[PDB]
Amino acid sequence: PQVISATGVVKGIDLESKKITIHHDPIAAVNWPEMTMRFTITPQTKMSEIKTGDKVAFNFVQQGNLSLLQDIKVS
Ligand SMILES: [Ag+]
Repeated sequence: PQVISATGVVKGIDLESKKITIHHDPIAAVNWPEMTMRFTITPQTKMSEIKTGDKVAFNFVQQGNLSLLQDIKVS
């Protein structure tokens, strides 16, 4: 779209199911308060090495009921 930047903390990562759970700060761009959400990852998501408990900066777009990561790095 409509790429949306957020920050948060990694709560869980699963490269098998292709999900990363992030506790993120509010996102006024889409009227989300503080929440823990599953973000979808693809072979195309630009990744740095991130671990559970890491503080992260990330970009994502929305399409379907999926929130799809375009990249993610450690903050
Ligand atoms: Ag959310």
